[PDB]
Amino acid sequence: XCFXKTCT
Ligand SMILES: O=C([O-])C(=O)[O-]
Repeated sequence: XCFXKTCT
């Protein structure tokens, strides 16, 4: 999904 200030 997403993490911190990035999403994948
Ligand atoms: O958890 C995740 O998928 C990431 O940090 O990209």
